[PDB]
Amino acid sequence: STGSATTTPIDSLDDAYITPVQIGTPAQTLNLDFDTGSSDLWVFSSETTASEVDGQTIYTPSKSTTAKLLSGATWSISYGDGSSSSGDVYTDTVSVGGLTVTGQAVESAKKVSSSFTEDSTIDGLLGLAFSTLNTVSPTQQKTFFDNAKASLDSPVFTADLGYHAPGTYNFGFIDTTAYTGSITYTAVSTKQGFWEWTSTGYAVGSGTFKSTSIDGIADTGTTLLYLPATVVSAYWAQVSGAKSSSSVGGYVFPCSATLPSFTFGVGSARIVIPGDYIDFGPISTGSSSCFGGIQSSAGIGINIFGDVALKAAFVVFNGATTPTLGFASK
Repeated sequence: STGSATTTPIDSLDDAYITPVQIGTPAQTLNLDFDTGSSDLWVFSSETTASEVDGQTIYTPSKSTTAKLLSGATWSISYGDGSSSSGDVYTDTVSVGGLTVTGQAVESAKKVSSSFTEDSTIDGLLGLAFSTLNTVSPTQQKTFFDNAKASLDSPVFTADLGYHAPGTYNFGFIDTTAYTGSITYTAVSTKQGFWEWTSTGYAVGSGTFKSTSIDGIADTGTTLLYLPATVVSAYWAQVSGAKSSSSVGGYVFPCSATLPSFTFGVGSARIVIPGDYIDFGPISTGSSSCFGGIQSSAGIGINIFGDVALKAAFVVFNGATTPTLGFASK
């Protein structure tokens, strides 16, 4: 089997991407944030504290003839951005772009943090990291991809995120028309539960490539590119007037600037992030100070190849017995 679904930016800055997901019978379609940095499929629901729902579409398991309470199971998650959610668990039928999993754990939110409530466009998350990170207790549950894998034509999914435009998540096949050149594959460590890999270096604009190992995670659920302070300083030094602002919480730059590209290495291959991908707009409405899309990972504890990086590539998440990651230009 295969699946193919369009993923759409939630706003003009590509702060996140939403993908429609069918849950239950009859189908209830929710727009979920596909997150290769976590492993829970959780949704706003009829059980979510009413004051914490503001415009989201909810899953109502009592209206689904295939929903079954997973007795005794609870979940609770906290994300790197400080947001969180928790609740109980149903199993139900879940379909993404024509690919159907029966008995998928659908984690129903009883509580969500303010960041989730305030974002009307995201109805929940669909985790695509390794199932070892799944938070369901006392019986850990499998991700949608893990459940689908054996049925897929090939045990892979691909992320093709757009810049200020829709893109695609495919399951079970590689669309050879979706990228240019070749796909370069690179080793993955699953020891922390993430799609963790090592970039071979970077360049700033038309500058020379610096060969250096950068361990990080491929994370579709993180907006920005978070890299070591040395790398980030070298990038922003090429933008007149750019500075790190402790008050704002990162590097800012004059909105009048033209940003240089940023290249990262994948083995001997190179992925170029155009300068415009690194512009996240005014820090506040009407400001001439703009927020940078490349930020320091210092104090995150890990480097994160988030959407800023991934959207410059066609990315293969290869879930074979020994997982790997593939990157192509597009």
